[PDB]
Amino acid sequence: KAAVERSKMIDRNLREDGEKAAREVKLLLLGAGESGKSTIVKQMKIIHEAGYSEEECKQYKAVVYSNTIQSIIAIIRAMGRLKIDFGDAARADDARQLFVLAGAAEEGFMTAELAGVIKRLWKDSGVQACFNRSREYQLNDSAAYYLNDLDRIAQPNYIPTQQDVLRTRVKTTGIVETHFTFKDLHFKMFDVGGVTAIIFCVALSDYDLMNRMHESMKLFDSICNNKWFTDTSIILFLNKKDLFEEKIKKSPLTICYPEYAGSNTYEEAAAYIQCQFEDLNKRKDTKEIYTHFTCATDTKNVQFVFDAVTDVIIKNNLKDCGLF
Ligand SMILES: Nc1nc2c(ncn2[C@@H]2O[C@H](COP(=O)(O)OP(=O)(O)O)[C@@H](O)[C@H]2O)c(=O)[nH]1
Ligand SMILES: [Mg+2]
Repeated sequence: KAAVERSKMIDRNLREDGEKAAREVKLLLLGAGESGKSTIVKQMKIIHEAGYSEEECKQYKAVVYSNTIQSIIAIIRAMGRLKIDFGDAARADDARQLFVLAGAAEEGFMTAELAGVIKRLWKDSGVQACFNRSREYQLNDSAAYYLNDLDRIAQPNYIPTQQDVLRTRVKTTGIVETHFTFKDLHFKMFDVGGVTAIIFCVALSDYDLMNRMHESMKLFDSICNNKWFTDTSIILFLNKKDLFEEKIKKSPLTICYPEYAGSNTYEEAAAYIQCQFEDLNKRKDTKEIYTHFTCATDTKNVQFVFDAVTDVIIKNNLKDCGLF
């Protein structure tokens, strides 16, 4: 039906070489910090261009190291604040050596010695107990990913994989613009860090950490209901569904929504959140919100969701997309 929709247009006929003209789509990426905006951008390069070559991935190695060192130090420092002891008291020396090694370098690095110290600390029961209470302090979301894969990351000849790259946390400053072609549509994607359609990202896992989820709702409320976006397709990405899935097992939605009375399961809890956001639409009869549960780090899921998102654009906004 999208193909049929496109086929009705007659504007290329008005241009001398219309069949060679580029139909443009301006896409804005919005959402609170750390909600996954920049990961969506990487997935576009991976899916619609080449993405990350081994040479490109090599440039992210010290970032992978930096992220790994920050995660462990965060957990170790939290133990102090939360009064949690080491499972085996021999680790207290490793905790100190962690600070000695990190305190003597300027940027991320990895040595056999450092790798040894981190692996022993990570495997400790008191450290694991502190990890399981991460909702109480600031800890990188990719902490377990890198930490559990230390052995591979620690090898002298390590070359970061695409997943290693997608998992990195690199704060964005300034507005970042990316161009890619999908289904013959020329997308100009803006990651407003620091309009045909808008993709609003939400970190579902921020619910049990004003409350973060509520601040995200506040931002979506204003964005979604803004007059400038009256003719823009509003897409909602309820992201980090993989992390939310593991969290909802032991953490209750009531921490975020006290009035929530449904069962504390993935199905009911996720459904509740979607309804909370879509209900902010003050024009439920004139505007439709397009919601997708995503895992921005999963290339396959993002390719699927973006395919669906593109069909909505073709069916809803093609007439407002110019030829260049
Ligand atoms: N597990 C998991 N991590 C994610 C997901 N989306 C993003 N991340 C990670 O969360 C962090 C922040 O994402 P990022 O794209 O930097 O957020 P931004 O601040 O919105 O640009 C990065 O370490 C990502 O790798 C997701 O769906 N699942
Ligand atoms: Mg970013």
